[PDB]
Parts: sequence; structure tokens; C-alpha cells
Amino acid sequence: ADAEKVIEREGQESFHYGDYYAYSKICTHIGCPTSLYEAQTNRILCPCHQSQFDALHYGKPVFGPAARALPQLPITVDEEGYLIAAGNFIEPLGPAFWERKS
Amino acid sequence: SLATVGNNLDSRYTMASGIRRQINKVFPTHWSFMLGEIALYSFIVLLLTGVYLTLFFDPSITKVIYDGGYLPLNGVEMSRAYATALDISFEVRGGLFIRQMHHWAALLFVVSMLVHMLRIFFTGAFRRPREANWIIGVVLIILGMAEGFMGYSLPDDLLSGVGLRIMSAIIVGLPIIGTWMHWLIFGGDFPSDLMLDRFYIAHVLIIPAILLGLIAAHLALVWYQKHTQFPGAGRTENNVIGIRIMPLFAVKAVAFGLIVFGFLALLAGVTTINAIWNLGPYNPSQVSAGSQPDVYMLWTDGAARVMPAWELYLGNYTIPAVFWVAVMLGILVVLLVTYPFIERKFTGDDAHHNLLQRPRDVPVRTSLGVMALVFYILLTVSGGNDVYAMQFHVSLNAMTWIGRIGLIVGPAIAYFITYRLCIGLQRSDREVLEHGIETGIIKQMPNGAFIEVHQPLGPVDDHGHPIPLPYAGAAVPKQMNQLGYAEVETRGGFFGPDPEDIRAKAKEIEHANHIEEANTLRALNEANIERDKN
Amino acid sequence: EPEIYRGVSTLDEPSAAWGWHGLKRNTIQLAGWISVLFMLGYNFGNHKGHVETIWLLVITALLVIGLLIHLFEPKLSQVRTITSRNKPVGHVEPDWTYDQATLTGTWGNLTDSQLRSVNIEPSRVA
Amino acid sequence: CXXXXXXXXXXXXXXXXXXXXX
Amino acid sequence: MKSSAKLMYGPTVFMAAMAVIYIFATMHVSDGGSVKGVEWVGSVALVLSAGLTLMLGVYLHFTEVRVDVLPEDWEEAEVADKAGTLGFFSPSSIWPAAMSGAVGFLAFGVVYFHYWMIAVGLMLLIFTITKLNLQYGVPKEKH
Ligand SMILES: CCCCCCCCCCCCCCCC(=O)O[C@H](COC(=O)CCCCCCC[C@@H](C)CCCCCCCCC)COP(=O)(O)O[C@H]1[C@H](O)[C@H](O)[C@@H](O)[C@@H](O)[C@@H]1O
Ligand code: HEM
Ligand code: HEM
Ligand SMILES: CCCCCCCCCCCCCC(=O)O[C@H](COC(=O)CCCCCCCCCCC)COP(=O)(O)O
Ligand SMILES: CCCCCCCCCCCCCC(=O)O[C@H](COC(=O)CCCCCCCCCCC)COP(=O)(O)O
Ligand SMILES: CCCCCCCCCCCCC
Ligand code: FES
Repeated sequence: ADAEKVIEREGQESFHYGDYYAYSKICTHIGCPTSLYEAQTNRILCPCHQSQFDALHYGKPVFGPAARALPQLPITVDEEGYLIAAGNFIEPLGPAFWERKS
Repeated sequence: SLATVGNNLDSRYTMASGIRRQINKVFPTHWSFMLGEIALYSFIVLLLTGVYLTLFFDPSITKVIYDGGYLPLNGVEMSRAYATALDISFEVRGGLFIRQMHHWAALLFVVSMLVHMLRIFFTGAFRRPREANWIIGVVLIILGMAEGFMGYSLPDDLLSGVGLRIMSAIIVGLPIIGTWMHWLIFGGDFPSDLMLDRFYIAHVLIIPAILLGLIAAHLALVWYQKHTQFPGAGRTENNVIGIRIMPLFAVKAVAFGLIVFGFLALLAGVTTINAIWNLGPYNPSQVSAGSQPDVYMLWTDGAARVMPAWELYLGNYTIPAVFWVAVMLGILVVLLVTYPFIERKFTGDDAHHNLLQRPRDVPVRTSLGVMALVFYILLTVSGGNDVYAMQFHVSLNAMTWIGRIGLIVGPAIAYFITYRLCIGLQRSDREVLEHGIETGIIKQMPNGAFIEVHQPLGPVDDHGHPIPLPYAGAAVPKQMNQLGYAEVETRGGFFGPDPEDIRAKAKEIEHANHIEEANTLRALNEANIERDKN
Repeated sequence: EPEIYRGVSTLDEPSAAWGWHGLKRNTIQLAGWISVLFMLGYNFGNHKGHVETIWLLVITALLVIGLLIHLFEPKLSQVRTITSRNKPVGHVEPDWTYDQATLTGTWGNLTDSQLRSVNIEPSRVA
Repeated sequence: CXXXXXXXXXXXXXXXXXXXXX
Repeated sequence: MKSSAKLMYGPTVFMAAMAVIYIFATMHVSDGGSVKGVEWVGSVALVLSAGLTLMLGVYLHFTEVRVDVLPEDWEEAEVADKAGTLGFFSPSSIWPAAMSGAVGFLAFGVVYFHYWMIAVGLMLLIFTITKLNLQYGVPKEKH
């Protein structure tokens, strides 16, 4: 019911399997792991400085000091029926720095 | 045997007049003139427990499979640093005791300086000529905080590792040269080899040496100005009234010295700190909810939490939101360091002050201090607002907003209240000088008027109504027990009544004693007056 | 007589001569307005909720109201009225209890009947 | 300042995976 | 307080009579709008409610026997009769506010049910009560 009300980012509409979404675990504020995934509110909370990234909005932050959304990894299933990475991230991972932009 | 050791030690160092000068230095006796000693004693405990702690510690990041005292975590792949820190608490006899002593001493050290700095600030001991001391001390506290930070990051556990991840990612996200500077410090991407080595070699040498040098310079410079003191009876701006170094000051210093040492030895045993066996080896993927650094580092983390997402995108380049945090912390440090200069610009008074001043008589500075304390406390609370939120049942979003808004309205309310209370304390101080001590004897006059008996501290004119004594910068008595009108006049033990014969003489002797004391004190006052009119 | 030291009277702040006393009124408003700027600037984060903005605007309004009545310094005047059996400014109050104890002033002229009603015989007064 | 290069979805999507190999 | 010790007998005897009526009327009357049997809350707390008034009444009665005719208790008393000392009233103290703060700390301790907070609040309260009592006793500072 939740997968059907996801808003995709431009250029990554094909980065999900059936119901599976893979986001980088490293916070886009500072390199803390954002692993506090709330099952019902569908928000991912960072323990360090309390950024909430939406899971139904391609990882867009909705609270805290984080300004950039969480990078998403393409995934798919191979012939043997194991989950594999279909490609690579389309942006640098983790915290921002001076030279990081296009 | 003793006459001859001194004889052949003086015959070659000509030290009779040099030593006599040191042992005759007078030091003001006040409980707030000792808070600096606490920092010193805690520092001695740190460097002594620290040396013992380095005989068992290997600061290497090289991964090993653990087999040791801790039966859990056997078979777990950890760094060499973590394995040895885990060995000095489960395989070294009394090693946990010393480890905990070290950490407790670190905490006390930082709190021994903060409280000391507050004493210096409030009483105005940073004024001319004592600004080198203020600058030296400020550098001392910043370096103490930095030292503590790199100390608990040595074990390379999961909790401390996240602190290093935060610190590295703060550096890397600096405009222009934050990328090169990060790579110059860590020697590459985080984590790196020679990252626990540079930190270990700067925590047990670089910082200690710098700190020891600054401390020694600090103390020597203090011994040169021979302290400061509060206004009081017989004490002017060109003298020190207190006790000599021997036999009174030196013994009191040792007594208090070992008291602090003994207190740290109690907490080291009875109270757990930094239970690293429950935290596990550092792993970049694993994190915990309570990832606060340490109490003295909470303010920096609290600053990072309450800063909104304010990134500046400049085409091919980006300024992170955390940059503003750095800017803000930089401003706070600059404001703190260069305080004597800003205080004397807006007061226009630089007149070689040797007499202290009570906080109540400087409402602007006192209020600024309490304003800044509330700022620091709110940053500190915001730094651990996730443990506040759960344990005290408050919304975490609400806590963030309290921090954000509270940093503006908290300081404002603190200033207002503190200013008013300072003036209130000033007013209460004048009522006593004008009218006398308010005794609790509500007499009824024949007409029926209820009147309170007032005890004048000065001469009266015709019919009570004391001649108002001018303010003197000292503490005025407020109760009648402060003049010894409640003093117990029954010598003896708890059960022993004590013979009257020996009980009469002792009360007479003490009476003559305090009479002579008061006489000598008022004579000193008179001397100052007729000295100040020439 | 009260003394002024640095624009601050010893009458208002007793120990005006001992320490830093009184911030100039222009510095109390600089801080206030800078704070208002920060409080208005808080509305430019990523937060989706609107409860926090209600608090921001309310607090900003309270700050603005404060900084205006600190600036224009509103004053009023004495009411200058007369209420039932209340005397105007410049009336001297007789010591009623003194007049009661010794038969003077207000109690200066009592009828012999009125003396006995308060338990004192007129033969005792001359 | 508001957002670097992250933009919303182009058009709403739906599919059936049905990844089969018998 | 000559009449004060006496007027407490009124409520005392009233409540004593109501408590005995209550017990006997509640355990022996079946109304149909309730059940039969002694009520153990209105009985104990009304017997012991009369106890309070009796205690205060008796204490004031014993006290008023061994007091002389005071000017405040004399119908035709001059103002100059009490001319003297009315004993010792505390002019000021900070400790009431402190000990209210201490009870507040213990209060929140019990609310959150934090053992450390309860313990600290308990000993933060002992300290302030102690300082309240020892306020006028603090000896002149011995050097
Ligand atoms: C030592 C003295 C210290 C005393 C300090 C006491 C002051 C603390 C005040 C605390 C107020 C808290 C009210 C709670 C408000 C709250 O929970 O709202 C939150 C956002 O918090 C806010 O903005 C409020 C922050 C503004 C507070 C300003 C505090 C400044 C203080 C320091 C100064 C004033 C007091 C000074 C006293 C000092 C004494 C001397 C005079 C957002 O709600 P949210 O977590 O998103 O959850 C919901 C979903 O669950 C749900 O779906 C729903 O649908 C959603 O809508 C959402 O609400
Ligand atoms: C490393 C921690 C520190 C130690 C061990 C230390 C030690 C001392 C000692 C032993 C004194 C002698 C007088 C006294 O006890 O009050 C003193 C005085 C002084 N300290 Fe510190 N101090 C430290 C930190 C600081 C800090 C952080 C500051 C300032 C920001 C500072 C500024 C002063 C000043 C101005 C004096 C002079 C007080 C006076 O002469 O009246 N100190 N210090
Ligand atoms: C200057 C003041 C100092 C402070 C504030 C300080 C602070 C700390 C702290 C907070 C820790 C973490 C301890 C723990 O895990 O429980 C630590 C660890 C350590 N410190 Fe220090 N320290 C200081 C000085 C020194 C000195 C002078 C040495 C060596 C000569 C030293 C050697 C060590 C060692 C070996 C560790 C080992 C890490 C461990 O076993 O936990 N320290 N320090
Ligand atoms: C342990 C703490 C001890 C150190 C205490 C800190 C004191 C350093 C601060 C110096 C303050 C100078 C005060 C002064 O001289 O007053 C005035 C300085 O000018 C100002 O008021 C600056 C305005 C800045 C307001 C900042 C707003 C904050 C917004 C919230 C940010 C989120 C001058 O005083 P005067 O003109 O003489 O009345
Ligand atoms: C000075 C600034 C300090 C920075 C702190 C930042 C603010 C966040 C504080 C979080 C508080 C968590 C409280 C809590 O959860 O309670 C407990 C967890 O932490 C503690 O135990 C608090 C210990 C604090 C020291 C008290 C010692 C008492 C002995 C006194 C003898 C002298 C849980 O309750 P419990 O222990 O089970 O009773
Ligand atoms: C009677 C002559 C021998 C004793 C003279 C005193 C010896 C010198 C003492 C110097 C003390 C320096 C510590
Ligand atoms: S590191 Fe994830 S929010 Fe600060």
C-alpha cells in the first residue's frame, strides 16, 4: 500500500525492484549511519543529529540539519534468484564537501 | 645532623634570602581562591594515571582475533587498540580501577577549570594587570577539551568511532581547503592507518607538553602578581592580607591536594565510566541511539543539532550546513578569549585593579555571564537531547525546537532576571548600612505601634536612626548571629560539662583575643586613610 | 545627594560607582532586532510541520511588541479624580488614635452623654 | 540554495515484474 | 483562646454522634437502593475526623487553664497593657523557596520513577529543611 504512493526522483524511476528500495546508509549531513527506519511513518531517523529522511519521497529530508536527499542504489534479481546491484549510485555518497556538485 | 645539611647547602647556593622570600609570601584565604588547585590536582592525577596506562596499551589499528580475559568478544575481529584497551580492564590487576580513575580525572579537570574560569570572570580577576593569565587559561581549557576528546577516541570502540567519523566529516566539508586539510590530518580517507598513531602521539606528548608549559607559566605568573583579594577591613589595593606560605598555606594545600586525590580514588572504584566492553569494535555501518561524545564536547554537538539545513550551492561547489556551526563555535571562542579587551572598551577603565569586586556590584558583566552560561547549558542539553527526550517523555522534534528558540529567548530572560536580582542584592546591602541589622524583636510601644529592633553597625545621632555608613565593597552582615550573638557559651564535650574554673578563663581569653583582632584590623584601616591623603 | 557615574544614577543602581552598570538603550534594541531576524529566519528549514511555525510567529510577535514599547516608551498620567469619602491631594490626616487616647481634635468636643457612653465621666476632664 | 539537482518524478509509474525462467 | 478550646467540643460531639449513627444505620438498614453492611470508609474517617477536633480541643483546654488573664482576652483592656516584646519573627529567608524547589525535584522524581532522582530529591529536601532551622544558629565565622 505504501510502495504505490512513492514519489520517484527524475532519472531513478527504475532503481527499485517490485517493492524493494535501497538507499545509502550514510547520512548526507555527516557520515553517521541513518538506520532508525520507522515502519509506519516511513521516516529514516539519524541518531546523531536527528535528520528525518522520507522513504516515500526518494529520501528527501523533512527535519534536522541534512539538506540533501539520501542516494538510491539500483537493484534487480539475477537468473539464479538472488538480489544484485543493477548499477551504481548516480551521486557521491556521504557528507558534502567543497568540490561535490554538478 | 640537620644544622650541617643546611650549612653546606647554603654555602653553595646562597639561598637564605631567596628561600625566606618564598616562605613569607602571603596568600588571601577564601574558598573561591582554591578552585584553581582542583584543576592542578586533577591534572597531576591524569599525567600519573596516564603513564601507568601506556605500559599496557598498543595504539594500532591492525585487526586481530580477540582471545583474552573478556570471555564474550572471544573470536571477534577487532583492532589492536581495542583489544589492548579491553585487556587493561580484564587482564591487568587493578587496571579497570586506573582506567576509571583516568576518565574521572579528565571530567574533574575540565570542570575544575570551567568553575575556576567562572570565579575569575565574575569577581573581575582578569582586569589589569592580569590578561596574559586570562588568555593562557582560555587556551588551557580549549586544549584540555581537545585532549579529553582524543583520549576517549583511543580505545577505538563503536561509540568513540562515531565521534571520529563526525569530526572527520566536519573537516572534509570545509570551503576550499577542507578536503586537503582532512587528507593531511588523517593521512587519507577515513578511517586510515596512522590515524590512531597521530592521535596517540599528540595526546601523550604534544598536548601534555603544551599544557604543562602553559600551566607552569600560568602559576609562575600568578606567583609574581601575588594574587588578588576582596575588599575588607584593613585591606587596600597595595597589600595582601591572608596567611604565609608556611606553616599554614603549604599544609592546607597538601591536605586539600590529597582530599581531591582520595575523592578521585573513590569514584574510580564505586562508579562505572566508559564501559567499553558493551560497545563493541568500531564498524562504519553500526551506530547507537545515544552517541553523545562527552560532557565537555556536548556543546559542539548541540550546536550541530540546532543548526537548520542552510546549504549554499554555488554552481560546481557547495557550502555544507555544518560550516555555519564551525563559524558560530569560532565566534564563541573569540568572544571568550578577548573578553578583558571588550569589557574595558565599553567601560573605559583600565586602572591596574588589585582588589576584587563582588558579582552583585557588576550587574552587566554578571548578567552577561549568566546569559552565556544559559547559552552553554542549552547547547549542552541539546547535545544530549535524545536521552532527555526519552527519559523525560518529551517530543524529540519539540526538543530540537526548544534548543533553536531557547538559544534566543533563554539568554534574554537570564539577563533580565540576573540584572534585577543583582540590583536587589545591592539594595538589601544598603538597607543594613542605613538602618542597621533587622533583629527579630517586634516590640509593642505603649501607644500600640509595632516596631522592629534595629541593630546599628555605626554611630547614631540623637535617638536611634544610625548615621548611614557608606558602601565599602565588602560583605555586610545581615543577621544577628553573624555578629556572634548566638555563640554557644558552654565549653566541654558532648557529655563533659567542663570545670567552670577552666571554662571562665577560656571565654575571657577568647573575648580578649577577638577584641585585639578587631583593634588591629581597625588600626590597619586608619593607616590606609592617612596614607591615601598624601 | 545621589551621584551619576556613567549615565547611571546611584539612586536607581546603588553601586553604580563599582562596576559596569547599564547598557545603552540602543544596544538592547540591536540585540532584539537581530534576534527577531534569527526567529524569522528559522522558517527557512526543511520541516514539513506547521505547529513549530505557530510558535515562531507568536514568539516573534511578543518580541516585536516588547521592542516597540521599549522604543517609544509609552507613558500615562495621574488619574486625578475623587471617590466617595476620599480626600484630594494635600489633605492632612489627623492621628485618630492619638485623638482617641487624649481627648483632642476630632475627639475634642464630646457631649457629657457621649463621654459616659465611652466609659469616662465628664468630671475627670478640665 | 533550495535544492541542487534533485527534482520530483517525471510521470507516475506502475509495472508487473513477473521475473520468470521456468 | 478561652472560648477557642470550648467551641471545638461542638464539632467533636457532633461528628462523634454522626459516626455512631452512620455505623449502626449502614449495617442494619436495607434500602433497596444499596446493599446492607457497614461502610469502612465513612466510618473510620469520620470517627477519626472527630479525633482531630477532640485532640485540638483538649490540648487548648489544658493550655488555657494555666494562662493568666491576657489583655487580648480582657474585655476592657488598655492598649498599653501589652507594652513589651512580642517575641521573635524571622525578617527574611531564602530557604522556603529552596525547599519548595527541593520538593518539586522529588515530585518529578516520583513522576518519572527515576531512583537517582528520588534519592537526590530526598536528600536535597533534608538539606534545605536543616538549613531552614539552623538559619539563625550559623556561628560567627571562625578563622
Ligand atoms: C529552567 C527553566 C526552563 C523552562 C523551559 C520550559 C519551556 C519549554 C516549552 C516546551 C513547549 C513544548 C510544547 C510541545 C509542542 C510540540 O510538541 O510541537 C512540536 C514542536 O515544538 C515547538 O515548536 C515548541 C518549541 C517552542 C518552545 C519555546 C521554548 C523557549 C523557552 C526556553 C522560553 C519560554 C519559557 C521561559 C521560562 C523561564 C522561567 C523564567 C521566566 C512539534 O510536534 P511533533 O513533534 O512534530 O509531533 C506532532 C505529531 O506527533 C502529530 O502527528 C501532529 O499531527 C503534528 O502536528 C505534530 O505536532
Ligand atoms: C589548567 C587549569 C588551571 C589551573 C591549574 C589554574 C591554576 C591556578 C591557580 C593555582 C591560581 C592561583 C589562584 C587561585 O587558586 O585562584 C590561578 C589563578 C588564576 N587563574 Fe587559573 N588555572 C587554570 C585555569 C584558568 C583559566 C581557564 C583561566 C581563565 C580563563 C584562569 C585565569 C586565572 C586568573 C586570572 C588567575 C588569577 C586569580 C587572581 O590572581 O586573583 N585560570 N590559577
Ligand atoms: C592532559 C590531561 C588528560 C586528559 C584530559 C586525558 C583524558 C583521557 C580520557 C578521557 C581517556 C579515555 C579513558 C577511557 O577509555 O576510559 C584517556 C585515555 C588514555 N590516556 Fe589520557 N588524558 C590526559 C593525559 C594523558 C597523559 C599525560 C597520558 C600519557 C602520558 C595519557 C595516556 C592515556 C592512555 C594510554 C589512554 C589509554 C586509552 C584507554 O586505556 O582507555 N593521558 N585519556
Ligand atoms: C564563561 C562565560 C564568560 C564569558 C561571558 C561572555 C561575554 C562575551 C560576550 C561579549 C558581549 C558584549 C556585550 C556588550 O558590550 O554590549 C554591547 C555590544 O553590542 C551588542 O549589544 C552586540 C549585539 C549582538 C546581539 C547578538 C544577538 C544574538 C542572536 C542569537 C544568535 C543565535 C555594547 O555595550 P554598550 O554599548 O556599552 O551598552
Ligand atoms: C551539566 C550538564 C550535563 C549534561 C547533561 C545533558 C542533559 C541530559 C540529561 C539526561 C539525564 C538522564 C537521567 C536518566 O535517564 O536517569 C537514569 C539514567 O541515568 C542516570 O542514572 C542518571 C545519573 C546522573 C547522576 C545522579 C547521581 C545521583 C547520586 C548523587 C550522589 C552525590 C535512569 O533512571 P535510574 O538510573 O534507573 O534511576
Ligand atoms: C650556628 C651556625 C650554623 C647554623 C646557621 C644556619 C645554616 C643555614 C641555613 C640555610 C637554610 C636554607 C634552607
Ligand atoms: S549525521 Fe545524520 S543528521 Fe547529523
